[PDB]
Amino acid sequence: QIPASEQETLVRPKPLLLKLLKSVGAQKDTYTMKEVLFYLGQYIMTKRLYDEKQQHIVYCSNDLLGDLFGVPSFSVKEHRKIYTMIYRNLVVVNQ
Ligand SMILES: CN1C(=O)C(Cc2ccc(Cl)cc2)=C(c2c[nH]c3cc(Cl)ccc23)[C@@]1(O)Cc1ccc(Cl)cc1
Repeated sequence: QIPASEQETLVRPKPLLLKLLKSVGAQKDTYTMKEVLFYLGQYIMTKRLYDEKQQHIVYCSNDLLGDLFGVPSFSVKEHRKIYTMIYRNLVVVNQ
């Protein structure tokens, strides 16, 4: 899974990921990973990216999320893969 310490990592989304988060009502510039995942959840649900037949799949090929993450789809069960994709779109804030 993902260690608790790592969920609490402080991060500053780069401009395009920040715009995506703000488009679903995020207000800040600095987040924990846990908060980033919250707003991605909202984004995904709002843009209706979940596959109808296989609900664990986010089909993001035709969406900005697919451009940022660099994949046509991902499974919500693949946490480490997701954290890897997110990290490419942010800067980690020391301590
Ligand atoms: C379908 N969902 C989940 O499986 C988890 C848990 C999850 C997902 C990805 C990773 Cl890397 C880790 C954990 C969710 C949520 C994640 N955080 C939340 C907070 C609230 Cl308050 C509600 C749902 C969720 C969510 O509800 C929504 C979701 C959030 C982020 C991503 Cl990338 C995909 C889906």
